[PDB]
Amino acid sequence: LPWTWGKSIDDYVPNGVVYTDAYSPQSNFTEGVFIDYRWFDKMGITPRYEFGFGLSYTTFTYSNLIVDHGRWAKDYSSVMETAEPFAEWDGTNSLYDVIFTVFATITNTGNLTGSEVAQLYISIPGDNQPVRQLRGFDKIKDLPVGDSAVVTFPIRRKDVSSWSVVDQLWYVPNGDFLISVGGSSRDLPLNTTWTPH
Amino acid sequence: ESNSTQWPAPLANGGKSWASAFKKAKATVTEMTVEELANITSGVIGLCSGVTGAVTRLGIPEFCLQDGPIGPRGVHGSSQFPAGLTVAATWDRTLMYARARGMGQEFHDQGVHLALAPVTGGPLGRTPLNGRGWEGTFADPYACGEASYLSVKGLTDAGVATVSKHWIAYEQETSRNLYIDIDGVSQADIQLPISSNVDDLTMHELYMWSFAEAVRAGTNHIMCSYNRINNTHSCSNAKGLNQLLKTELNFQGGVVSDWGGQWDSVPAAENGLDVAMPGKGFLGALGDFWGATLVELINNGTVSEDLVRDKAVRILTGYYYLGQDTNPPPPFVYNTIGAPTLNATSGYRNVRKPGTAELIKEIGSASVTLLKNTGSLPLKHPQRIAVLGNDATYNVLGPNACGLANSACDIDNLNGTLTTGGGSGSALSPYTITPLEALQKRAIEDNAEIAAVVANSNTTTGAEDAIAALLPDADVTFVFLNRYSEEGADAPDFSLGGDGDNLMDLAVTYSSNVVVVIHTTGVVDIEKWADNPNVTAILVAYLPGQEAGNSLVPVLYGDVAPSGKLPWTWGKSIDDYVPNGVVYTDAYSPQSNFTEGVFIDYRWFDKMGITPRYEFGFGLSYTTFTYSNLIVDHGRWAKDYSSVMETAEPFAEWDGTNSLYDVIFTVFATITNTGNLTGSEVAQLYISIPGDNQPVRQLRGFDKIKDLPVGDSAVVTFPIRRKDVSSWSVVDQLWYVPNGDFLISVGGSSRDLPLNTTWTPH
Amino acid sequence: GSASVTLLKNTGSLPLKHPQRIAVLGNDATYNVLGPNACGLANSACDIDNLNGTLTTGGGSGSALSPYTITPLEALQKRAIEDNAEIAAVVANSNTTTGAEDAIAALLPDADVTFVFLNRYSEEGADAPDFSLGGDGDNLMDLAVTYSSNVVVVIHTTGVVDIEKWADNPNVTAILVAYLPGQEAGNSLVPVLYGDVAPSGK
Ligand SMILES: *[C@@H]1O[C@H](CO)[C@@H](O[C@@H]2O[C@H](CO)[C@@H](O[C@@H]3O[C@H](CO[C@H]4O[C@H](CO)[C@@H](O)[C@H](O[C@H]5O[C@H](CO)[C@@H](O)[C@H](O)[C@@H]5O)[C@@H]4O)[C@@H](O)[C@H](O[C@@H]4O[C@H](CO)[C@@H](O)[C@H](O)[C@@H]4O[C@H]4O[C@H](CO)[C@@H](O)[C@H](O)[C@@H]4O)[C@@H]3O)[C@H](O)[C@H]2NC(C)=O)[C@H](O)[C@H]1NC(C)=O
Ligand SMILES: *[C@@H]1O[C@H](CO)[C@@H](O[C@@H]2O[C@H](CO)[C@@H](O[C@H]3O[C@H](CO)[C@@H](O)[C@H](O[C@H]4O[C@H](CO)[C@@H](O)[C@H](O)[C@@H]4O[C@H]4O[C@H](CO)[C@@H](O)[C@H](O)[C@@H]4O[C@H]4O[C@H](CO)[C@@H](O)[C@H](O)[C@@H]4O)[C@@H]3O)[C@H](O)[C@H]2NC(C)=O)[C@H](O)[C@H]1NC(C)=O
Ligand SMILES: *[C@@H]1O[C@H](CO)[C@@H](O[C@@H]2O[C@H](CO)[C@@H](O[C@@H]3O[C@H](CO)[C@@H](O)[C@H](O)[C@@H]3O)[C@H](O)[C@H]2NC(C)=O)[C@H](O)[C@H]1NC(C)=O
Ligand SMILES: *[C@@H]1O[C@H](CO)[C@@H](O[C@@H]2O[C@H](CO)[C@@H](O)[C@H](O)[C@H]2NC(C)=O)[C@H](O)[C@H]1NC(C)=O
Ligand SMILES: *[C@@H]1O[C@H](CO)[C@@H](O)[C@H](O)[C@H]1NC(C)=O
Ligand SMILES: *[C@@H]1O[C@H](CO)[C@@H](O)[C@H](O)[C@H]1NC(C)=O
Ligand SMILES: *[C@@H]1O[C@H](CO)[C@@H](O)[C@H](O)[C@H]1NC(C)=O
Ligand SMILES: *[C@@H]1O[C@H](CO)[C@@H](O)[C@H](O)[C@H]1NC(C)=O
Ligand SMILES: *[C@@H]1O[C@H](CO)[C@@H](O)[C@H](O)[C@H]1NC(C)=O
Repeated sequence: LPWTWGKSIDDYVPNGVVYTDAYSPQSNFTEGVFIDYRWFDKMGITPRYEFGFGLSYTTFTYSNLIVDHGRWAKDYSSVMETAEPFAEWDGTNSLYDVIFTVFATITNTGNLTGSEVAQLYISIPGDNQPVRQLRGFDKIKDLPVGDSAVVTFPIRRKDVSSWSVVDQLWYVPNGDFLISVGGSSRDLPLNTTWTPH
Repeated sequence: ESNSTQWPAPLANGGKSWASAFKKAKATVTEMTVEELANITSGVIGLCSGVTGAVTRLGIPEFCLQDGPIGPRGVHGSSQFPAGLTVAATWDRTLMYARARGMGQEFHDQGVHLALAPVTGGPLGRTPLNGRGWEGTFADPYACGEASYLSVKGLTDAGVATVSKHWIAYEQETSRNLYIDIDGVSQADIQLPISSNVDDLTMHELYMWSFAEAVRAGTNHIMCSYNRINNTHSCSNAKGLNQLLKTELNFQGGVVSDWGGQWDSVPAAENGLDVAMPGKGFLGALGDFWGATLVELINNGTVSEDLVRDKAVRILTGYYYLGQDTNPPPPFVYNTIGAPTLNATSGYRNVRKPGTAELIKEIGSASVTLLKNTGSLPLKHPQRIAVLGNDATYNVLGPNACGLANSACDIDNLNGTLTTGGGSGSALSPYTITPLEALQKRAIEDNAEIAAVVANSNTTTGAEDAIAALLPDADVTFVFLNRYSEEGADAPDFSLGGDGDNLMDLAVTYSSNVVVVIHTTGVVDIEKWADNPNVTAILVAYLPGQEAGNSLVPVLYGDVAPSGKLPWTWGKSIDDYVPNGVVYTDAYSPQSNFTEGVFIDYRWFDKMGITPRYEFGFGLSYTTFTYSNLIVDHGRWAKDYSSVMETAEPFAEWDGTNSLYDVIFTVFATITNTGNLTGSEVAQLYISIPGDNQPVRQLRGFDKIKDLPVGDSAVVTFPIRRKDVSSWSVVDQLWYVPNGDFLISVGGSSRDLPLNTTWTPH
Repeated sequence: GSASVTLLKNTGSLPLKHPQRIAVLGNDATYNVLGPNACGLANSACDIDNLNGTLTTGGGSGSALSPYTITPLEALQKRAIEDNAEIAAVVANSNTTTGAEDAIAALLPDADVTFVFLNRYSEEGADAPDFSLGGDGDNLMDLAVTYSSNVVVVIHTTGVVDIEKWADNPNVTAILVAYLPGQEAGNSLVPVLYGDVAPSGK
């Protein structure tokens, strides 16, 4: 699923569609960033089918979560560049530089061949922050029974940053970032903590 | 102090894309003891062609270095891909890449860390008799360059490090004289390797060109060749490895020796070599100049320890850049060395994926090149079909009977369809789809009869009579010819293999609708029959791999129009090519003077005013194309962003920001399908660079339009880089855009160029 | 062909499932090297030692010309390709061809199944001298049982042949006689071997 499948419309962001005859109709986005699955996770509401859920005819076991801070790369391959300001900028630098890469292993532990969409989520620390934000996916094609495959998630500086309203720039916040990996937004067998400074 | 070399070994720094991998490599190498440094830089015994020693204390595994440039060799459960020669003839960049990507998938899945592939301009094509010219692509620096870029890129994209080969001016097999020292008798006591004697302009403009592109694509490694250059071994040639390769091309990777390519311990260590292969493999018989000897050399002070650290850094950069530490390949399972050199069992693995057979077929259909057609092709629905030649059917001993290198069958054996050549760049085959099978299938769809004479027509009782009785009533007769050649020898002449001469003689005697198909490693002699009124069509299908019949037959019957074109020149005689193409001598120090300069293949033919039978870039379709509206857009330029790695090639126009590979203008032309059938067309662009002793024209563009319908038009486009319009100044030692009038030409071949215009720089 | 091919021995190797490495022995598995009709208007003018391919009919006035032959090798390969398998045939004379014996010895040990195709041509105007197999049939069987323990034998023949040396060898897991199947030799046989249709002839 590319969105959350709730049991009721009443479980989603309130005032999702406003109905008025008023001359100047208003939709206040007071939920903030909390739409779709991050509304359900923050409010402790259980969906019927969660964001990133879908079954196969086999099952996959996740193992061996690795955070490799030496697997970094300059962003050179974008067709055009933004000018988004960020605190860590030193003139030779970018928000879209990959600053580390994370890996994990999946094993086909059921009884048929299958493909698996592995997903990565991150809890970025701060005030009123989502429980989990998706920051990676990798679809393994046609994994035979018993075989394993490594799954790969490049993490950009932007992927681990927050917007500072006061300073008007992106920044990587201080605190503990949880990195979760698994088969859906609520099926996350692997987790680990990254602490920057 | 002890500065023995004129050109010092520059330290690796990671360059552009490998920065983080370099940092890891350097970090690991800093921890290594002298013993460990010598372990990773020298080969050990194993199942693969070559194996680096482990560094077991730091968790660095052995690396499997495995042949070859059509995919993993000596391995079951894989596909037999078409040879480089065959993708070249497609002139299709998409196929060039996809071929290499699929080879890469099968390499990785077999457990290979380093593929001994591709062939990226050594041999390039100085002699059309080169036994392993087939392993390369075009006999042209520009097109070989583009093909090499894409072949490397496809391999590295699959996670397998490339060892692009063979650096450099490795232009004949004869007297290559790999180093052997066994039972007292050293090769050093018999004959040194052939010395390619190459002037500085030729080295830059012809031979280095393709290797520059391989370096830019991110080839992780380079193999130094068997020949000598100016009487110095390529593998310990400091001008070659340290300055040309490592300084000027700014090559950040490892130089690996060819097997027996290293002839000494200390000069190799000082002059650019990074890995000794095979080391302890092959009984130590191919020399073993490092290992414990390199520990001894470092400890007693004759070889710099920091020098050897840089070698180990270069080896590991690829390991870390391609993610082989965190996504390691699975174990390699097959004994590809062979008993009695290595006694060891083989396991089994199947790595053939859906889509790979179909890709190989399509490379075949896109490359098969129509050379002659008087109107016999395409076939309609012929009812009585005759076939001639053992090439139409299976090897009578089985497709893999000739062994791990496709070279151990007896001299007269009927080897069947020549789907690949002989030597280290061959591979096994899960089956062969023979031309006869594919022809018969189609015959049965038309309710027709088909019969093949596939024996040896000279030595098999009744074979001549059988041919005499068969051919007269056939509506068409197909003769399948081949010409096997191999690594370690050059072809003596252009003569067809086996009974090919006699098959043709008989075919034209008894039939008036003879269609010739040639599976071959190179140009052959069909002068006796190509102008025979009974030969109604001729094609060359090169080395099509396992899907030989099913790639061919759809073209013969007109399901797809042929669109392949020759990647080298087809001369009427061997005497028409560059002279002294292969030197035969018993002299202790054999010499090959490259006095022809840049003038090889079509550039020789053009310069000397010799007309080939079929020119470079020639191939017929079942329709015709008309060229129009030549445009040169000096407004359409672009900075070069998209290379994986960067060279340090000096050039006069350098301003601190720009590059040799920026596109400075783009050229366009329009083709119109001007016949009665849909057809694809390879458009080609040639430039006459002004100057003294300059080629008449040099290929600088190609663009293949696919399936252009009758009466429709397409725009064909040709980006031109600064390098594409430059020359090497020997005096100033840099590239520059010369002054004068440049002729830019566009058309369907090197000698069919309806569009021309002039560009004058300032 | 599919209604006539007669299963004489089965130790449990047949029907085949999806074998991944397949070896094939015998010139009978492929074409007449001079063409299906090379032996003339009565299928009897080929040289005594000529490799006549699949014996699809007998010699003499009872013969007939053939528009093609669907060889056993062609049909087996088609099915091997459907199973993503590999397949190799040694189809030369195993006694007189250089390296043929060594190719067989190197191929067979790793094969999941080894098919041996044998024949025995006979003709109008002479009786067979004995039950012995034609061409190199005896030698093919000696080599096959030496190097493989899953040998499936298929016999194309005009009559009874002598298989006493190998009929009770447990390396021979199945024996079938296919008589003279005419033009559709291979495509009648393979569906029986792979169990799309149970053998039914007697
Ligand atoms: C195998 O052997 C061949 C044959 O020996 C090797 O070729 C030689 O490579 C050398 C470099 O490695 C080349 O050296 C340069 O020579 C320049 C002068 O060249 C002329 O002089 C000689 C006179 O005897 C002559 O051979 C040349 O003739 C050839 O070229 C012309 C022009 O195309 C042709 O018409 C002829 O038919 C011949 O083909 C020339 O006429 C020389 O100026 C150059 O300059 C130096 O460069 C070095 C390195 O950077 C530097 O240390 C020096 O300071 C100097 O550069 C300075 O001057 C320039 C401006 O003038 C400036 O830009 C710099 O910054 C700096 O201030 C260099 O010495 C040699 O010509 C070449 N020979 C031939 C015949 O090709 C080949 O490399 C060998 N291969 C291997 C793998 O070992
Ligand atoms: C089916 O597939 C089979 C393989 O699976 C094919 O069989 C192979 O076929 C090739 C040729 O098609 C055949 O090639 C070699 O045959 C003999 C084998 O021992 C060699 O003589 C040949 O090599 C010489 O000749 C070449 C051309 O003349 C030459 O390029 C090569 O370098 C070599 O010449 C040197 O040797 C001579 C000394 O006797 C000198 O006169 C000559 O000048 C050269 O000298 C150099 O090297 C010498 C070292 O020996 C040295 O003394 C001297 O100083 C100098 O440095 C040729 O390659 C294979 O052998 C054959 N394989 C087998 C197993 O038989 C088969 O053809 C195919 N079928 C069909 C129908 O095509
Ligand atoms: C120098 O290189 C040699 C050859 O690579 C090293 O020896 C080899 O060390 C490897 C470990 O890296 C051994 O392989 C291992 O075998 C075990 C089972 O015993 C298996 O569980 C592992 O997965 C791995 O495959 C190998 O046996 C051994 N080979 C030989 C011939 O001794 C040597 O250690 C290296 N020296 C240094 C100082 O690093
Ligand atoms: C292939 O067929 C030919 C005939 O077309 C066979 O040759 C004949 O064999 C008989 C014995 O059965 C001889 O008495 C004849 O004289 C042979 N005829 C000729 C013209 O030589 C041949 O034996 C067959 N090949 C094989 C391998 O069995
Ligand atoms: C939206 O926000 C403003 C204050 O920013 C508030 O006064 C207003 O009543 C809100 N409108 C609705 C429809 O909730
Ligand atoms: C150093 O050791 C090597 C090989 O053991 C030897 O060839 C060389 O001569 C030695 N150097 C000295 C100074 O002994
Ligand atoms: C062409 O074929 C006919 C028989 O079809 C033959 O008589 C004639 O001599 C042949 N011509 C040449 C030049 O081969
Ligand atoms: C190669 O060139 C030199 C001159 O540079 C010449 O003297 C030598 O004899 C040439 N070699 C041959 C084999 O002609
Ligand atoms: C059966 O085959 C095996 C090899 O697979 C061989 O060792 C054995 O001798 C053979 N036995 C007979 C009785 O032929």
